[PDB]
Amino acid sequence: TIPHLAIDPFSLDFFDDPYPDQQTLRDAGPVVYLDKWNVYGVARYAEVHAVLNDPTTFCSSRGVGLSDFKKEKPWRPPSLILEADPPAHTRPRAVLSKVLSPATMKTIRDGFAAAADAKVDELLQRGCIDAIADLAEAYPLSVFPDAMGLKQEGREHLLPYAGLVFNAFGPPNELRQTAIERSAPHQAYVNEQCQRPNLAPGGFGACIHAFTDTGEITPDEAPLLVRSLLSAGLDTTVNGIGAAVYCLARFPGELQRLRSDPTLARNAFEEAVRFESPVQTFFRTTTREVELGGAVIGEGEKVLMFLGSANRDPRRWSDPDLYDITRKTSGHVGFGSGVHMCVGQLVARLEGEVMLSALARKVAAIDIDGPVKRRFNNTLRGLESLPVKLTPA
Ligand code: HEM
Ligand SMILES: O=C(O)c1ccc(C(=O)c2ccccc2)cc1
Ligand SMILES: [Cl-]
Ligand SMILES: [Mg+2]
Ligand SMILES: [Mg+2]
Repeated sequence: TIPHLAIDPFSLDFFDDPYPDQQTLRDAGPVVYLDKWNVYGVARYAEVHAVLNDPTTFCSSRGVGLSDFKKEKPWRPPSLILEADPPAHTRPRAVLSKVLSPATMKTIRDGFAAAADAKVDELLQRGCIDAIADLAEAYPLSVFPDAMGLKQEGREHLLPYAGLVFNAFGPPNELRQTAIERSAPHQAYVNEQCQRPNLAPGGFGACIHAFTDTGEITPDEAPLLVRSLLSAGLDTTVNGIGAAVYCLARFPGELQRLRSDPTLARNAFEEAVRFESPVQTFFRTTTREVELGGAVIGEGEKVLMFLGSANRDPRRWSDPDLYDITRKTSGHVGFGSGVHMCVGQLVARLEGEVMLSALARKVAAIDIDGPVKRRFNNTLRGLESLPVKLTPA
């Protein structure tokens, strides 16, 4: 009843151009079986959304990578938020919600916006730049480590650590094995910075530790919650901002609409998250036998959710393969959905909005003018290099 497919959604050929295979995954049925990895796959919008909103059956506490924590040892201690189900999830989630709250955004917005404006002006003085190294990476590196309260020493480990984290949710392919092997120096740096003495008062990390006084988290939970922000809060934004710039470079008509109304910046960023889906996939594990789209899945099975596919499903989206900065984006699953929906979404949107606002006000054209290179990761979609010429407004 369930179709069996040989598509490897973690192969380099798939990463290089996933769209035909994602349509094959959607059109084969609401649920497929991926023989390459012995997992179920769910690629249409409706079923992806339903699974994400059914946490008592499609759980996170057995891991959201391929590995099942009831069968294998996790490569690092489990995340107290990502890899937990309610009720254990709830209080750690509340702490990160408050640390990354609407009220907190007020305290960082001026500096985040000023840094974005300055970066765009700096890049305009160069003209021809690499929108990854010089923009998508440089901007978050200039604001997020400081907002976390990290010391200066060791920050070179942050992007390597995040790449490792995101590769490690994948299957045990070469990308994963290479990432985990000799990763101890990156782990040691991150784990050290999670300790309270290393985090500047007033930053996100110190604020997490301050919540240990309230009874929401114990002192020994705080370092792992700092670890969550250092795992999930940098490389995601690099790929989100890179996605938005790549969209504006390829759709000049949409750049022109953004220039004419810079208040579209926030939705232009949200649409880039839908369109590229910088976080492509994650897993759940069934806690019981369950029917999904007519297919019966046994207990203890891994289920792979294709967020990028759901975000392009023609059953749900008109003109899904068009980047449209005025699209009604609500309901896209690029930040997930339900109880685990990205707790950092306000930080992500703040960074994306202020960068696109700076581009909207300062740049007249974005032209690809060198070889584009894709970056491969088991979970993240994005570019390694994006040479562009920026023309000033
Ligand atoms: C464009 C940028 C981002 C994207 C696309 C993104 C995507 C996601 C997705 C899809 C999830 C859900 C995972 C699941 O359901 O298993 C998630 C969760 C999470 N994200 Fe983000 N994220 C982004 C930025 C950030 C930032 C900036 C932070 C922190 C500063 C952050 C921290 C987290 C955390 C801690 C979780 C776990 C939440 C929970 O399990 O309750 N993310 N993110
Ligand atoms: O708590 C953490 O360490 C953590 C939290 C969230 C993420 C994340 O966005 C993500 C994880 C797995 C798959 C797709 C996205 C990764 C790590
Ligand atoms: Cl670690
Ligand atoms: Mg260890
Ligand atoms: Mg010291």
